[PDB]
Amino acid sequence: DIQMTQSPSSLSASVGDRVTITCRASQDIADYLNWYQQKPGKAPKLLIYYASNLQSGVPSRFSGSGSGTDFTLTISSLQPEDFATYYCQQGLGMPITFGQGTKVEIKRTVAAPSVFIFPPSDEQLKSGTASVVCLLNNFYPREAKVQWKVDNALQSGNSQESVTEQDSKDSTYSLSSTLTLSKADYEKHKVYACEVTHQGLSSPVTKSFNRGEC
Amino acid sequence: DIQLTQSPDSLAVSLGERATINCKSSQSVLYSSINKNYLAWYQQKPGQPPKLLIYWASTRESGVPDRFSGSGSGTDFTLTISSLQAEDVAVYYCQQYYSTPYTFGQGTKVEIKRTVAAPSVFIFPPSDEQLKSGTASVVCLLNNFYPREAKVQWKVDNALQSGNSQESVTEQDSKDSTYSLSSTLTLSKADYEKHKVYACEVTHQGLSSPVTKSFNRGEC
Amino acid sequence: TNLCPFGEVFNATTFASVYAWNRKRISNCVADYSVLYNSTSFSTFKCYGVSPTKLNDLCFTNVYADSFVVRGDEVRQIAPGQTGRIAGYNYKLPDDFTGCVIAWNSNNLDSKVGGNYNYLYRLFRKSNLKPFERDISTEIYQAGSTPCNGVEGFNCYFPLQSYGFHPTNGVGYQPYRVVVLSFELLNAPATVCGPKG
Amino acid sequence: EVQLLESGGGLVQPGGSLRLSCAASGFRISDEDMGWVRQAPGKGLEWVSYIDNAGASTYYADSVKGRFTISRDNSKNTLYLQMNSLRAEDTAVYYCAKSHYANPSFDYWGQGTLVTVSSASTKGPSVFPLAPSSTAALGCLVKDYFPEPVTVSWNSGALTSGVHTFPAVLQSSGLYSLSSVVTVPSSSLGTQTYICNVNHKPSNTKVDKKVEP
Amino acid sequence: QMQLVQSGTEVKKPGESLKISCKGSGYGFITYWIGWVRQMPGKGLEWMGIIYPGDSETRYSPSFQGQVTISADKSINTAYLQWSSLKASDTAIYYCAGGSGISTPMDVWGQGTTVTVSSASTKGPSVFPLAPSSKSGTAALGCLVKDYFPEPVTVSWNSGALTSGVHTFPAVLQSSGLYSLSSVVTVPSSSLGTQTYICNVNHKPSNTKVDKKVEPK
Ligand SMILES: *[C@@H]1O[C@H](CO[C@@H]2O[C@@H](C)[C@@H](O)[C@@H](O)[C@@H]2O)[C@@H](O[C@@H]2O[C@H](CO)[C@@H](O)[C@H](O)[C@H]2NC(C)=O)[C@H](O)[C@H]1NC(C)=O
Ligand SMILES: *[C@@H]1O[C@H](CO)[C@@H](O)[C@H](O)[C@H]1NC(C)=O
Ligand SMILES: [Cl-]
Ligand SMILES: [Cl-]
Ligand SMILES: [Cl-]
Ligand SMILES: [Cl-]
Ligand SMILES: [Cl-]
Repeated sequence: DIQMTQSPSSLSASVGDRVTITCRASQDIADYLNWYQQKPGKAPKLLIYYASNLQSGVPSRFSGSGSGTDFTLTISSLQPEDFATYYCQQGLGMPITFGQGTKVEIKRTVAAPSVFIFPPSDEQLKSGTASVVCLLNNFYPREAKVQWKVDNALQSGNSQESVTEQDSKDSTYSLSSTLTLSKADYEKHKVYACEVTHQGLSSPVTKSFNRGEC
Repeated sequence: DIQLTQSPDSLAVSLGERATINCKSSQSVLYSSINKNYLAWYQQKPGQPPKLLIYWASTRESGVPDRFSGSGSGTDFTLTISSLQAEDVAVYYCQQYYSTPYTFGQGTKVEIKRTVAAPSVFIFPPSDEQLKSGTASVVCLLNNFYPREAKVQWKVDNALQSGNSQESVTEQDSKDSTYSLSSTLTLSKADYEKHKVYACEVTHQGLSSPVTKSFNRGEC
Repeated sequence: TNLCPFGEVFNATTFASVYAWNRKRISNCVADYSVLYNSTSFSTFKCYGVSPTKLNDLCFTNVYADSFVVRGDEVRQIAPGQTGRIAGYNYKLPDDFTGCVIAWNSNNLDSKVGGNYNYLYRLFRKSNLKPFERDISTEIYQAGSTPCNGVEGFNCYFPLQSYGFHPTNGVGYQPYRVVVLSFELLNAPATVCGPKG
Repeated sequence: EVQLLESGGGLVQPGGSLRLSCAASGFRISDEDMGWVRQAPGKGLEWVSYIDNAGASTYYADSVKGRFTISRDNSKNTLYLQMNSLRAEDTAVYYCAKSHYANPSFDYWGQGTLVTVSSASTKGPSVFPLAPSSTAALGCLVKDYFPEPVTVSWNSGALTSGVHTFPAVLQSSGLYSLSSVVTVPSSSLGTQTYICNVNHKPSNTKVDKKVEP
Repeated sequence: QMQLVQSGTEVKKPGESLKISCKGSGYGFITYWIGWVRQMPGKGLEWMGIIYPGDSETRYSPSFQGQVTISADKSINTAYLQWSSLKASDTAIYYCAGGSGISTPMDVWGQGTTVTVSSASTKGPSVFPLAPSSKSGTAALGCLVKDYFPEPVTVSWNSGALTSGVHTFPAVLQSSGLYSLSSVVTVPSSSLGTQTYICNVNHKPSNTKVDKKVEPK
C-alpha cells in the first residue's frame, strides 16, 4: 500500500491564524493528492483535488500545494467553524489510502466551566438504579477534572464521562459525568458532591446536594 | 479476404422498367456497434471515374435520384433501379468496406433492352496502297445489330483462321440502342497472295442462318 | 436544444494520464461536429467505421468521449488492432471500433523546464486489457520466478511509470492530448444528434 | 443537484449479512466512479470498495476481500454493497461516494449509515428527567439502550439554543447511555414548558418527556 | 466538400520508374484517407491500397503488396503511387479515391491517370481506304487508321458535315505494339458520283493530320 502520514496529528490555533498541515506519501503520487474536511457527525467534504485545485463551494481560505511525495494544506484565516479533522488521500491508484487525519481545534480565551449537579429522578430509583449527573458547561480548554465524593469519600471506578465536540461558534466544550450507584447504596449515604478542577478557576469548585431536598 | 460476386454479369431492361443487380459476400459485413452493413454501390460510365450511389447497404448519397435503392442484409444485397432512364446505362459495382483490403464485385453492365435486329454485314479487301507495304488487312463490318452477342469467322479458301484477327465493338447508340462490330484479319502479303476466296461468316440471333460476305483476290 | 459538452472534453485545462484515462458519456444533446473537422489545430484525426462529414446527419444513443495524454510515438497505438504497451496495458480499442481518434501536440501545455512528471503510463501487466477497460491498480508486478509480497526490488517492479515531458524533447517524446469519440446505437431512442438529425 | 441517499444499515449478528444501498440523483449512477468508504467509531477513514465508469471494474480492500460485493442497478440508479460473513471489526459508519475522475477523488458523499455487528439484543432506552434546581440548566437522561443511534430534540425542534446532546458512553452492562442538557434563562422556568424528544429507531421507540421542576 | 485532382497522362518504356500524384482540396482534408484503384482496359476495379496522410499509415492489398509504394506529402495534401520498374502489364488507368476514414465508402474520386507502358515510340498512323463494293439500298465505306502510337486519334467525315450513320470503333492493340482502328459511315447515298467522302484523322501526339478520299476502286 501507499502509506500516507500527516503532520501534525493535532493542533491548536487561534481565530485568524494561518494553519499548515502536511502530508507525506511513501511513494511518488505526482499531483494525485486530495484533501478532505470532516466535521463532527457529518460525511467528509472534498476541499482540494489534484494537489492544488479548489472544489466548488469551498472558500479560497483553503489552498493546497506540493507534488511527488510532499504536500501541504493551508488555511489562511482560521475560523471557528473550521474545527474539524482533515484527511489527505492519494488518488494514484488502488488501494485508496488516507492519512490518519489531523485534528484542528480552535484556541480560545480561557473559559471556566459552569457546574451543575442533577440528583436521581424518582422514576429511576423506582427502577432500582441511581444516576447522579454533573454538568460542566461551556469551558475552555478541554482538560478538566471531575471528582465524585459521597460523604466526602473519594469515588473511583463507578463513573463515566463524555465531552461534546468543540462548539463551531464560541469554541467551548461541555462535559457530563455520570455517577452510577445501586438504589440501596444511594439510600445509605447522604452527601453527594461533584468537585471540578480547571485552569479557569482559582480553586476547585464543588456542587453538592443532600439526598431528598428541593 | 471478403469476396463479392455480382449477378447477373449483364442486364438489359426496357425504358421505365425495373433493373435488379445482386451482390453476394463470402462473409457478413455488419458492425454491431451501430447495426449497419458496410456495402456500397457505385455507377461508372465510359471515360469517367466511378460515382458513389449507395452506402451502408441502403442509404443514398447526396443528389442520387430516388430511382436507385439499396436492399439486403447478411451476405445478400441488391441494387434496384425502379424505372430505367437513358442516363442509367452503365456498369454498376458493389464494394465492401467492412475491413481492408477493400474488395469489389466484378461489375454488372446495364444496357437498354431492344427488339432483336440483324446486322448489316460488309467486307472490305485490302487497299493496293497497303499491299505496297507488305501487309494486308481485310475488314468485316457488322452494322446496327441487337443483341451484342455475335460471332464472326474468317475463312481463307474455306480454311478457318485463328489468332490473326481482332475485333472491336461500339457502345450502344443513344438512338437506335444497337451495337456495331468491326473485325480485322491481318495477313502477310505473301500469304494473302497465296489464296483467293476471302470470306466473313456472321452468326447472330437476328439471322436465321450465318451470312457469309466474301470477295476473290484480284476481281473488280 | 441542449448543446453537447464537447468543449469540456477538448478544452480541459489538464488531461488524464493514459492508465487512468477519462471517460464521459454524452447523450440527449445536439452537436456540431464540424467544429471538430473544420479545425486546423489537430495533428491527427483518424476515424474508423463512420464518416465525420456525415455525423451532422446522424443520431446515436450514446457518444463516449475518452481523453488522455501519451507521447507522440504512441499516438498511432490508439487504434484497433494495435500492439504495444499502450494498447495492451493502458487503453484498448475493439476490433469493430466505431468513432474518431483526434490528437494534437500539447508540448506548450504539458511540458515544463525541469520536466513535467505528472503524466503516467502502466508499464507492466499480467495480461492485456479488454476493450475500453481501465486499470488503476498499483500492485507490485512480479517479473521473475520470485514472489514479491508487495515490496519493490529485484524483478519486483512498481507497474506505473512517469513520462518525462521536458520542452526540449524530440517530437516523438513530446506530450500529445488525445480524445476518442465512440458512437453507439442500442435498442433505445437515439438522443445525441447533429443539427440535421 | 447531486445527492446520495444511503439506507440498509443496522444491527446484524456476527457472521450475518447485510446489503447497503445508495440511491443517487442528479447524475447517472454508472457515468462516474463510485465507492464505499467506512469509519469505525472514533477512527479514521478506510476505503472499502470501488467500481469504475469504464468497464465496470471493481476493487476491494484486503480487509473485506471475498466477503463484500459492490454493484449497481441502473434502472434504479442505485449503488449496492453486499456484505457477508460480518465481524465485529466491520462495525462502522459506511459512506457511499462519487468520484468525477478516474484517479479517485470523492467530491460527493452520502450521509452515512451505521452497521453494528454484535450478538447483543436490541433494547429501547429509558428516558428520565434531569430536573432543574432552585441562567439555569435542565436535561434528559436517555439510559440503557442498544444499539446506536438515538436522536434528541427539544420542544419538537424549536429549542436549539444552548443545547448540548452528549456522545453516548458504553456502560459496563454493554448498554449505551446518553444525556441531553439545555441552558435557559432562570426566570423563563415558570412560564415555559420543556419537552425532550427521544427517538430510537433500532427499537422503534419514541418518547416525549416533560421535565418539570 | 472535397476534390481530388490527379497528374497527367503517362507514356513510358518498360523498366522505367514512375510516380503519379493525387491532390486534395476542400474542407477537412485531415479526416481523409486516400486509396488507389487500378482499372485495366475493359476490366473492373482493383483496390491497391490506402494511406492516411496525417501519419502515413499505409495498407496494401495482398494482390499489390511488394509491387508499388504508396506515400504522401502532408504539406501539400498530396498522395502518391509509384513503381520502380514498369512492365507492359502495368498499363491501365489509375484512380485515387478518398473517404473520411477507414471502413468508409469512397465518396470522392479523382479523374484518373492513364498509364501506357510499351516499348514502342511515337508514330503517326497510316490511313487506308475501306472502298465501298460496287454491288450494293444502302452502301458502306470507311477508313482504316493503322499503326499509330500512342493513343488517341480522332476521325471526322467530310469535316464534321456527315455525322449520321458514323461508327468510329474503339482502338485495338496489335502484337506489334502499335494501335489501329476503323471509322465507317453508312452512306445510303447511291450517289458515289461527286458525293465527296473524305476522312480526316488527327494523331495529336505525333502532329499527324491526314485527309484521305475513299473512292470506289
Ligand atoms: C475549444 O476552444 C477553441 C478556442 O477557444 C477560443 O478561445 C478561448 C480563449 C475561449 O474564449 C473560447 O470561448 C474560444 O472559442 C474553440 O474554437 C473557436 O470556436 C469559435 C466558435 O466556433 C470560433 O469562432 C473560433 O475561431 C475558434 N477558435 C479556434 C478554432 O482557434 C472551440 O470551439 C472550443 N471547443 C471545442 C469543442 O473545440
Ligand atoms: C467549414 O468551413 C467553411 C467556413 O464557412 C464552410 O465552407 C463550411 O460550411 C464550414 N462549416 C461549418 C459548420 O462551419
Ligand atoms: Cl500550523
Ligand atoms: Cl503487450
Ligand atoms: Cl520504459
Ligand atoms: Cl483483463
Ligand atoms: Cl473486476
